[PDB]
Amino acid sequence: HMATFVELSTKAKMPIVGLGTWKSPLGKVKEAVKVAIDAGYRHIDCAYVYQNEHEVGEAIQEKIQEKAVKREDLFIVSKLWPTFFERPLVRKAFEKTLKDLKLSYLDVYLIHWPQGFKSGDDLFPKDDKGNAIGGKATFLDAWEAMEELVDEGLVKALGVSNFSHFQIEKLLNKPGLKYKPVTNQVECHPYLTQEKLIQYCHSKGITVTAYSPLGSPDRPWAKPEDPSLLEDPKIKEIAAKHKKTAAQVLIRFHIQRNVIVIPKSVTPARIVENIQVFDFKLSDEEMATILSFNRNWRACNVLQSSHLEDYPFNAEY
Ligand SMILES: NC(=O)c1ccc[n+]([C@@H]2O[C@H](COP(=O)([O-])OP(=O)(O)OC[C@H]3O[C@@H](n4cnc5c(N)ncnc54)[C@H](OP(=O)(O)O)[C@@H]3O)[C@@H](O)[C@H]2O)c1
Ligand SMILES: COc1ccc2c(C(=S)N(C)CC(=O)O)cccc2c1C(F)(F)F
Repeated sequence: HMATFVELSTKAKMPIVGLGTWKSPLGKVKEAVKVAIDAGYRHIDCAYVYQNEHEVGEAIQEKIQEKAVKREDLFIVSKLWPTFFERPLVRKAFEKTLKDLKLSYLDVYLIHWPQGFKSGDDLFPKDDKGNAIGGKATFLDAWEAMEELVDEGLVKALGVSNFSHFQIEKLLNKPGLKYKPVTNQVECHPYLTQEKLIQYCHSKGITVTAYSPLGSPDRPWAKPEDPSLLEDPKIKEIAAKHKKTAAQVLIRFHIQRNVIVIPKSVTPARIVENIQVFDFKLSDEEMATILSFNRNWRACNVLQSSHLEDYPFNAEY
């Protein structure tokens, strides 16, 4: 199935469902991407910190070599991790991502998190204790380096992730800004419906990409008492009606809000199921019901970074 597009401010077309790759093992992610491309996926969400981009790259190159897909029809997103915000490190980190992915360009390159981390060998540099150690460079510094990539044709568009509206304002207000973000990739699902942030982003011509749309049940820190979207009986009730799965309803929820969504799986049958979401529709009542489930609950609150200056989640939205 071909996912529907969401038009970006650049007029590029971003497929509304993509494949997530956080936690996808080296040993499984290459097959996951191959299965996804065969099943009609064109958008793949990647990151340097996921430490699996080289296997994603192998999958894409092989599919292009087998004439299963053309590069112009793929939509590949990656992200700049916050230990690489210093000018020279932006370029080096990008170059490693691009080399690993075996691509000539990225469709979108995101600021992964706004709050900067100390540069050095460690991906997760620690206080003592282990709250995050902050960095010298800020996301505004990083953005300027990222703009170079767009000028040089290495990236078609920039975006942000885990930004509050205040942080988007800071960016949009930056003197000498060359490129505006095309998306804000944030956690979004029926327990964190992001009404105000989505309103704000859309009002600025910025799309929203919903991460952890199934509640990230495989996040390492899940506790059995934590909210569970996939086992929510009211979600299951609405799925059963449609003869669909819970997952499919959780994905379709975003589509109907014109929000891009990136469910992760390495299980072939689930990869295929998760893009089977364009032949049913949730009713207005069903959408209103699911919207009403908001709990302000984050699977990814990253509280160890909450003392850093640009920690995003102290703002209302
Ligand atoms: N920008 C950011 O800061 C950030 C943060 C978090 C996530 N993300 C992105 O968003 C993607 C999605 O979020 P996520 O990985 O946190 O979690 P998710 O997509 O909400 O949930 C993934 C989990 O759901 C399972 N699953 C997938 N399809 C299913 C189905 N149809 N039925 C039952 N279980 C199913 C997967 O199992 P199997 O894989 O075993 O099948 C995996 O355990 C990430 O992979 C990443 O690309 C970005
Ligand atoms: C900005 O801080 C982050 C950001 C991401 C993480 C992750 C990752 S890689 N994810 C939540 C996935 C992602 O950011 O895409 C895992 C553990 C701690 C993190 C932390 C932190 F260590 F603080 F808790």
